[PDB]
Parts: sequence; structure tokens; C-alpha cells
Amino acid sequence: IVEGSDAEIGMSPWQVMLFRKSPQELLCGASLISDRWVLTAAHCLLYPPWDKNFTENDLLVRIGKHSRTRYERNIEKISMLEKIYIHPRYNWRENLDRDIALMKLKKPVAFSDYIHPVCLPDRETAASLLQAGYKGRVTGWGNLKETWTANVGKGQPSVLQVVNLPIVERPVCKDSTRIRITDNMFCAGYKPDEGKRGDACEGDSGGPFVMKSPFNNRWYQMGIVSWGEGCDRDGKYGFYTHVFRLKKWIQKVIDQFGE
Amino acid sequence: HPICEVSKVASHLEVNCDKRNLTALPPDLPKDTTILHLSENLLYTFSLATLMPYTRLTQLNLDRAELTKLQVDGTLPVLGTLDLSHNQLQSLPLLGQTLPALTVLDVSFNRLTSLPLGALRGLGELQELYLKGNELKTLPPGLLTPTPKLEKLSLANNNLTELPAGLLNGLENLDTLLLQENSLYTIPKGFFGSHLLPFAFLHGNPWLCNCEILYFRRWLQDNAENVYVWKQGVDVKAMTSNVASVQCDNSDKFPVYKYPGKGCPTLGDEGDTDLYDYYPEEDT
Amino acid sequence: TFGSGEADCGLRPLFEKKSLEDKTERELLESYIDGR
Ligand SMILES: *[C@@H]1O[C@H](CO)[C@@H](O[C@@H]2O[C@H](CO)[C@@H](O[C@H]3O[C@H](CO[C@H]4O[C@H](CO)[C@@H](O)[C@H](O)[C@@H]4O)[C@@H](O)[C@H](O[C@H]4O[C@H](CO)[C@@H](O)[C@H](O)[C@@H]4O)[C@@H]3O)[C@H](O)[C@H]2NC(C)=O)[C@H](O)[C@H]1NC(C)=O
Ligand SMILES: *[C@@H]1O[C@H](CO)[C@@H](O)[C@H](O)[C@H]1NC(C)=O
Ligand SMILES: [Cl-]
Repeated sequence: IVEGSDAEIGMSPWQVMLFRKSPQELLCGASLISDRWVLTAAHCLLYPPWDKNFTENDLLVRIGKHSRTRYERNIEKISMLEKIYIHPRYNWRENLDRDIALMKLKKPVAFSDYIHPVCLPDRETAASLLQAGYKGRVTGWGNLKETWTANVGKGQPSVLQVVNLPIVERPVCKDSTRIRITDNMFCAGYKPDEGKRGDACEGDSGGPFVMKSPFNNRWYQMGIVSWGEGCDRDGKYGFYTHVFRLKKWIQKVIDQFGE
Repeated sequence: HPICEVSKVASHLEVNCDKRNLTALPPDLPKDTTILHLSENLLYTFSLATLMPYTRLTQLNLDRAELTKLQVDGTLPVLGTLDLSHNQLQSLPLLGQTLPALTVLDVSFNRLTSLPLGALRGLGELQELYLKGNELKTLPPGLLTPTPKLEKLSLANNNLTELPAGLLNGLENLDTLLLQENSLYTIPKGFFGSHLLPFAFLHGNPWLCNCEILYFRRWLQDNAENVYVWKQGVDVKAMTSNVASVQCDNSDKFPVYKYPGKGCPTLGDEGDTDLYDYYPEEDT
Repeated sequence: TFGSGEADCGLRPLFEKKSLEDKTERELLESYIDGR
């Protein structure tokens, strides 16, 4: 997360850390949608162009964390993966269309002050909250700057980061990039003439873009950090997997087997 | 009261009978005592049933009282902590059916040389087991099966030569493993399994670095940041990791996390990573 | 049919459940009003 701030404790109880077993490293963000289901970005697991292909046995999931590297005693919970489900039509070849994957925990996890699931939007909620100008929230332990090129400042945070960003109208999203956009994604971030800054960055994928419903006071996950070009660059916007549009595939795997 | 000190607050009673040359529990103490300190006495023999009353007792300290025989009789359904360290026990007491709500057991620095068959049977709530400073040579298979909730295991300063390949099976919450200052030369196949171990102490052992020290070889590699050197208490072993503390043959300059298996079978299975370069940069 | 967690989803133990608001959730709510 670039130009965001340290999150308050328990501010994003659904935040999930995808951890690689060997070597040990944080590879992506994710979100808890139930006591046994985790949602993330497909390319965090499978991205053939970089020879990336992670299996259930290669990862662990860390839930309830705040610090990026410190083990958090009786606060975080570490779970194993029973099964990984990547959208069958995930397009890794050109634009990461349908950048989504579900992860089934081996055992259900107990909730606490630090561990609680986020809601998935319904028809009315989606149609109501997804409007240009409306602000959502993105969280993550990803890079604080572009790290592939010399730059001042630390690369990653010691604590979970948060930033609030405005949803952007499709035409503006489309003409800001040469990459082909689909209805299965949306972009957010401040325009060149708004002043404020902020964006997701490498390491933040899988992380959730959430919005609070003024109606029932619940938090819903509208997006999944998917991609961008550079981080927080003027005239550029971060792109997110449109969760609601993939709702049917999500329900189908979630309710597929008994339990 | 006339013998020990008594205090209350939060509603819990805490009696302190330390260093009072006692050979048995003093004359009737508060029936609502929660904490009982019987340290440094002369309890060569002690009967648990003698505490049967005081049904609100949760913490019992019988350390440094040269106990060689603990009579496990009655029950203490609310006893959570039990310190039996620095005594003369030669056989581990079977506290299963007697102490069901026990979560912390310390039988450190005694005279144990081996552990019973169903040693921990019935202690499903156990979170911390301390057996440091004894003379165990081998641990029995399934020792921690009855304690799936274990978070800490201390087996330091014993006479262990080899660990049961499946010792850590289960243990979904194990975060601390102390095996320093033993007689270990190698680590079984998948001893550490898939679980993440935040704090491990493996120094002070004569690791024989050959071809079957490779599993442990890579594990150390992956867990380089989770290996620490025990110093003492209050230090909080969360200060500066130190994987190099694990040396071949306990031979200083021969860290195990830097031992090329030269002419060892399968050129790609144990320690076959370290493929790419990384350049991390976090802050305070 | 059963997921185990919803119906309670989106309500944070340290915030909504304690009638406490975080430091910037107000920024989100204010964006729901026509900014002209
Ligand atoms: C991402 O990486 C994964 C592993 O990191 C890939 O999965 C692995 O694929 C290989 C094939 O290249 C699998 O090979 C072995 O299994 C197949 C059978 O496959 C099916 O059954 C397996 C269980 O037995 C499952 O694990 C598979 O998913 C699948 O359902 C066997 O046919 C192979 O046998 C061959 O080799 C043996 C000697 O080793 C010979 O004796 C045989 O005659 C034959 O030649 C293998 O035993 C491997 O099991 C599989 N592992 C996993 C975890 O799935 C995955 O494909 C990749 N994904 C992408 C998109 O690239
Ligand atoms: C265990 O090791 C100690 C320390 O060297 C030694 O004195 C003792 O004899 C050993 N115990 C046994 C049973 O061999
Ligand atoms: Cl990345």
C-alpha cells in the first residue's frame, strides 16, 4: 500500500496473509469470507508467464495479524489449505480477467476480536455502492513504493497498511491504460486534479477493497487487488477484480460440497 | 494464616508458604485459596488428595521442596498450573485423570530418564510442557498425542540422542520448541512437518552432518529467522534470530545451514531451493 | 447451503460491535453524498 497509514488493531479482522512455506515469505493478501473460506487473486497462485504455480501444500494462511513479520502470540491463527479453486476462465495470458481464487481451509477457524469475516455484496448492495466517486478501502502488507527501481524510503511496512480510494468511472479507467479492461474489473484512485494520493502495489494482490453499507452498517468486499502499472503514478489507477460479477461462480464452488 | 502469608483481590486467594520447613500442608488455609506456593519446603512425599478441599485452587507450586514421591489421589478440576521443577522425581507422575483442567506442567530439573507409555493421557488442555534439565534419552512415540493443544515444549538439557520422527504430529498451535544442549546428531525425515515454528532452540548439540542431515539442512534454511539461542528468562527470545547457532558436530564454525551435501543422493529434493535473489527492506 | 460466518459478517468485534468507529471510516461515508 502506497501513501496509506498504519491500520488500527482489529480494523480489518478479515485481512488474510498468504504465506509461502519454502522459502518462507509473504506472497499475497486475501480475505476471510467464512470460518473456512478465503478469497484471493488467482495470479497470486497461478501465473504461467512467471512460472508461478502454487499448490495447497506450498502455502499456509495467517489470519488475525497486524505486524508484517512478528509472530503474534494468541492473536493470529495459522491454517492449512484443503483445496485451491481458481476461476476456470481466469485469463492470465493478457489482462488477468477474472483474477480470483477461493481457498478452503483444512479446519474451520474460530473468530475473535482479530478474526472475523467480511460480507459478499448482494444485488442491491452492489448496484447501490459501486458508483464513481464513492470511496472504498484497501488494506495490505505490500510495497510502500515501486521497489523494482531505485527510490527513497522503506520497501515494505512493519504493520498492516490502509488507504481509502474513490471508485473511478469506466471511461476514465479505460483511457488510462493500454491494457484491455473487462466488465470483470474496476479501477480506483485519485485523479490528477484531486490532490490526495494512494494505491495498492506489488504484494497487495488478493487483498480486499471494502465498503461500508450506510444501510445496515456492514462491511462488504467489492473488490480484490488485481493489477496496476507502477504504484500511485499520476493518471494511473489500481485495478480490482469485480467480486459481484463473479458471484455465481463463487456460490457454485462454495456450496458445491456438503458443509 | 499464622504460618503462611495470605492475600486477596479480584476475588482470588493466594497463600504463600515458601521456605517454612514444612513437611506437609499447614493447618487449614482459606477454603477459597486459588494460588498456593509451597516452594522450598521439605515435602519429600506429597499427597494431592490433601488439597481435595480448596476447590478454587488453580495454581500449585511444589518446586525446590525435594519431592521424590507425589501421591496422585484426589482431584483438582480447576488446577491449571503445576510447578514440580527442581525436585527429585525419578518417575513422571500420571496426572491425567486427576488434573483435567491443567494447562501448564513443569517437571523440569528432576531425575527423569524416560517417560511412561501413556504419560500424558487425559491432559487435553495442556498448553505448556517443561521437561528441561532431566536425563531423558529417548521420547516415546505418541507422547504429545493426548496434548493436541500444546503451544510450548521444552526438552532442553536432557540426554536425547534421537527424536521420534513423528513427535510433533498434530500440534496445530506449537510455537516454541526447546531442544538445546542435548545429544542430538540428526533430525528425522519430516520431523517439523508443515507447521510454522516461530521459536526453535537447537543449539548446543553435536549435529553429525552427512547425507541424512539434509532435511534439517533446508529446514534451517527456510526457518533461519526462527532459530534462537536461549540465554535466560525475562529476555523474551524474540531478540535477534541466529540460525548459525546450529553447528555441525557442535563444531563452532560449522553451521548446519551451510553444509554442502557434496556426494549425496538425489540432487533435487532436500535443500533444493535458494534459486532466486531477494532484496527486502522493511522498517521499525 | 451453510457457510458458517455470515449473518454476522462485516461487523467488527472491536468497532461496530462496541459502537466504536475507526479513524477514517467517516471518509467513506461522506463520499456517499453528491460532491457536486
Ligand atoms: C502446478 O504444479 C503441480 C505440482 O507442483 C502440478 O501437479 C503435479 O503434476 C504432475 C504431472 O506433471 C503429477 O505427476 C504425478 O501424478 C500423475 C497423476 O496425476 C493425477 O494424480 C496425482 C495423484 O497421484 C495428482 O497429484 C494429480 O494432480 C493428478 O490428479 C502421474 O501420472 C505421474 O506419474 C508419472 O511419473 C511416475 C514416476 O514419478 C511414473 O511411474 C508414471 O508412469 C508417470 O510417468 C506422477 O506420479 C503430480 O502428481 C502433480 N502434483 C500435484 C500436487 O498435483 C500441476 O499440474 C501444476 N499446474 C499447472 C497448471 O501447471
Ligand atoms: C546425561 O548427561 C550428563 C551431562 O554430561 C551426564 O553427566 C549424565 O551421566 C548423563 N546421564 C545418563 C543417564 O547417561
Ligand atoms: Cl507481485
